[PDB]
Amino acid sequence: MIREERLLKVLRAPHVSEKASTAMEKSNTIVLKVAKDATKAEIKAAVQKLFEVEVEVVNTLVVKGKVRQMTVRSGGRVIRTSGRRSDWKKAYVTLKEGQNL
Amino acid sequence: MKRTFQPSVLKRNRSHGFRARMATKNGRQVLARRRAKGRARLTVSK
Amino acid sequence: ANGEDSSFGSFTFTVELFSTPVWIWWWPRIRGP
RNA sequence: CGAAGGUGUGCUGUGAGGCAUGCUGGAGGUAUCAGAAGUGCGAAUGCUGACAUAAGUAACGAUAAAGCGGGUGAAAAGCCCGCUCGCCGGAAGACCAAGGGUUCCUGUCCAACGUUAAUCGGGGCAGGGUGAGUCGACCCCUAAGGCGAGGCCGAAAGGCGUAGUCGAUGGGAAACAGGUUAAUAUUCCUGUACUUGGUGUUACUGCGAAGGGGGGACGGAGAAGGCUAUGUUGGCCGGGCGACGGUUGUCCCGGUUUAAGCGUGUAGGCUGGUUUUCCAGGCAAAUCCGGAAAAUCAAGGCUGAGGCGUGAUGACGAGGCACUACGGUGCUGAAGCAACAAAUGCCCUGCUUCCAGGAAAAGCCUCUAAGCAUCAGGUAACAUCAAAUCGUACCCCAAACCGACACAGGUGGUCAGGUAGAGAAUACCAAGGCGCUUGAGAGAACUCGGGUGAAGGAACUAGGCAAAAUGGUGCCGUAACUUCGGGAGAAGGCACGCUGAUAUGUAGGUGAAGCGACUUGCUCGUGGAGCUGAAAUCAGUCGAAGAUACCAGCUGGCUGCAACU
RNA sequence: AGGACCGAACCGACUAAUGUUGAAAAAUUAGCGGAUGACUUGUGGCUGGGGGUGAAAGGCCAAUCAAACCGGGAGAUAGCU
RNA sequence: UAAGGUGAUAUGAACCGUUAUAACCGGCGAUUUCCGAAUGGGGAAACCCAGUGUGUUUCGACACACUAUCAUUAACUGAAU
Repeated sequence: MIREERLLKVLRAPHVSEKASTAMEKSNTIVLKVAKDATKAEIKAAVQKLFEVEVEVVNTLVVKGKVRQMTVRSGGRVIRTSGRRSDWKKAYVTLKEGQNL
Repeated sequence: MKRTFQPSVLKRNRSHGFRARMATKNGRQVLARRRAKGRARLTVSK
Repeated sequence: ANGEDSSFGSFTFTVELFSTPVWIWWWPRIRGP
């Protein structure tokens, strides 16, 4: 069985978008950001425990980060820097009949 | 016309990859030289 | 109201220059053989 | 209260040079006499940076093509909307693999990038977007090959290789149809399914291998036959009655779709079946495989498209009825059949034939050994749970890949609609997608790509180079020579359109009802409705011309060389 | 039946023209040859430099080949410019 | 050692501290993902797949430890014989 500390780790944030809002209002589906190494069983247990709702099924995907470019000044001189935003995991959690936040 | 570079990731890794460099002592010497130079990318492995 | 971008993530344009030697045929050019 | 450096002026020495001070500059510089040198530049097709010239010249990258109206805007040939025009259509459409890596969708901006402008963009910035038990990877299995405990070799490094372990481009389980987003869908939703495994309950029970045997499991070519995808026409349903003569009809336009699964098991293909006894074989043993006898029935079994039923009183559906921000959203919804023609797709890993004689291993089925014995295990039914992880956006014959470029090049797989046509050639079209990111004029020489030419017709030229010409199908006819196959489409001729009749559509193809049988339905025989449909002959008829376009052999004679592909 | 015939895909490359600071560091256009085979093609693998591979041309071995490329001996040597 | 701090970018925000347990500096500890000799097997570095124990369990499962090769030594057992 999954320990409670793991469950308190795996849930990162609710994900806000019009796709997420439409999913909630159509299919009773909750979209979250989760830890990149969280399995579907872990997400199911975490939602069922920390949110006190009953979960039907979890769908997950990994989002690759984009390249972001911005400048940093280093000793009276602006230099252009480039780097990639970190990947993250998105969970589509379908609720049986409960209401969430 | 067909040009010389005809990419293929599998062939690239099997020829010049990290595990291919580590398999022989000459390839291990290639890696040591690149570490001594301070190369940001040791191999084609990505 | 619109604001100012002030980014120009393509402002610095790196410029180079390189060429290639060209084969020429000289055989009828010849005043000899 | 103005150093070095920069820039002028004056003076001065034979010269390298020196001194003074106006401006600029804003903090360093150094008499003299010695000392040390990275100590002096015009050249080295010297090296680096900057800037000229040609010159506002060549060019702006396929000759598929554009014209107007409206919109937005500072500004419109290029953006958006509309109407026309043109181009591709076995591709210039659609879907992928490889490769790429956010290029995808929305909002904003126009510096730079875009061979012009740009309000636009594969550009900048911000936000969003990739949902799987069944698709793919991972995973089980192995090929070529790689690595390789021990091992065998080798001055060292190391080489080869056994047990083994990796390695797909190959073999191993299972999902379809509708709907939906600005951007994902066999992944979400709706409906209807399926597979494998674990664990329990019940019932019946011999189970049990790194071992044996089956199976998986395999070439080329050719020829049917049976089908389907798909198409055409008719019927049906809905709509229409014509900007110019006619159009209530052998009239016009559109639609007539529906899957996995489950049930049935037929066109076809293969094979005799079932018992009993025995054993020098399958490294051991076996009830399995192989072999040998005997009896008795060949009337059994495997395999297999398609059709049919159900799935489905559901979904979809022309079009209407509404709202609207005129984007688009919402509601309802007719008919939804038949005949003919059909593949290169399926039956087919089949069948026939040939020689060059056509992977492996696992999953799977089966047999026992050691072993386990009222256990454990196996079989079936039911219940329940589990099917993780990674990929999924977008381009993908290309402006996202390989070519330094938004480059006339290269790049494997799949799908393939109509009319002509042998055809995947070719012409014109559909669905779909585009007009190729500089335009506007002019209408010189010359260059490029083409059209046509009096008379002549190879006189051209190294040479008929290039061009012109020939070109289809059927029939008649066809020499030398020959290795007897050839030569040969030798050469050379003739007939080709349309209309009517034979025959209101023929020969042929398909084939319904009706009827007869049977072993009684996915049956057989007969019958001929309906549909489709060449070719020929006779008669007529128009044009200069009937293989009318595109498409599509020039022919003959004598010789050298090499047999030939 | 066929290293059979005509001819698309596909694989080549005989002739001409254009192009030659190209649309292209070998192409385009019009013709041309093979097109069931000694064929062609995807994906992997193996052979390494006096070595490989070669239906043989000193062909090809990353736009490089009578001895690849990279680094080193190395500031080789240069009675020559 | 301290009246200032929360590294640069850095402004800001929300805060910490002012004799002494804010920050900073030094000694000693703790934690120390994954890859890499990489060592449980494999592999195209940063990934895929396990076996055996111990413990836990809400029966879904979960946590931890160990498991490379070679050399030497020891114990056990043990072919042709």
